Amino acid sequence: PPPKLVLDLERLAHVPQEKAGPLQRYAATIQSQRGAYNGKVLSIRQDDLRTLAVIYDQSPSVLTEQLISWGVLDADAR
Repeated sequence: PPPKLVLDLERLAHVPQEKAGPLQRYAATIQSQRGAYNGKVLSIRQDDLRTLAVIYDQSPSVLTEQLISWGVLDADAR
């Protein structure tokens, strides 16, 4: 059972939008589809990580490492 993929929306909003752009919009799209827009965090699907990976032309694991270093993802997602 893969550990949760919980995004820190606060920190994600603060990362240079030249790198976090696509991730920010992806997260906003989920908030829209869910109808839930207010919240400090946002848990996303394992599928989304694999989708995001492609967007960034990286392995899911390597994208995870980057997200962790941005503080957007907790170290608990390994």
